[PDB]
Amino acid sequence: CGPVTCSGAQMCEVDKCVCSDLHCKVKCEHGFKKDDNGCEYACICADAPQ
Amino acid sequence: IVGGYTCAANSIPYQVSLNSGSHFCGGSLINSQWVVSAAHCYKSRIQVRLGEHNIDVLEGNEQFINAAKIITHPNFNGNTLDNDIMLIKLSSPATLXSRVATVSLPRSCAAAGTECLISGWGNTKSSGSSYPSLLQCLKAPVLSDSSCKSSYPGQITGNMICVGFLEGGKDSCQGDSGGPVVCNGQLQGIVSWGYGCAQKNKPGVYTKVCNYVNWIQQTIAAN
Ligand SMILES: [Ca+2]
Repeated sequence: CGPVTCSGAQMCEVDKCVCSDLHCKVKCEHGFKKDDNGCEYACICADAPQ
Repeated sequence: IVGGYTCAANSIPYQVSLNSGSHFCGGSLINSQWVVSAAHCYKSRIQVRLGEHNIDVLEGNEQFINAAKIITHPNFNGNTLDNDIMLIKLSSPATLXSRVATVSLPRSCAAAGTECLISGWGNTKSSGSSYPSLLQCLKAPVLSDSSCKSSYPGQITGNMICVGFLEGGKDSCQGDSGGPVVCNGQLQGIVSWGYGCAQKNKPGVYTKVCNYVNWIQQTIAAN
């Protein structure tokens, strides 16, 4: 993504790596997962918490 | 279901609850032995709960049956949620009545503007968090493919339809996945994804069931 590289659940916006607000409507026992960056993966719950 | 109302007693017989310790997704009974749900609800172990109104109180009408066959669509894409549909066969046929009944499959695809009925036990808040004991209901129209794509640039496929309000306020939410979007007595949509819930210009995206009628009928015939 431009001068940078997006990881995990991150979404590329021209030249910056923000992430998603996109989520499936599953009910996550402990919410959705965060990755290295802290952003939430679209459709993956946290088996254990965060 | 954000901005809805508590469904009446025997108004949504075809609604089911997928449980894997607790409620995590919804579904539809289309036949005494098959349930339809979203593929992203897939788990190797699933117990189907039928005839539910209050998921926290045992009212006597419930039926707990376990999934025998769990078949997700062959071309399901976990990153785009394309082809987000799933078939579940009950290890035992469900007893049909008032509390438990089936829903019909799309004879034809629903046209924009059609008033549909969405239902589920998902969060009833677009910002806070509040899961209801009683099955919620909501009436929302099918949106044109154009506006659906204007809201979700480069993310809406041919197997997706937006049903809801571009004005926000009412929409399906986390916990409503796999649930029914009934229009005219036919299962037209399956709760899938979207940006948060009830956001202005961000209606919920549902799987376009009418594009899967053939796949469904074939799979049931083979299994
Ligand atoms: Ca109950």
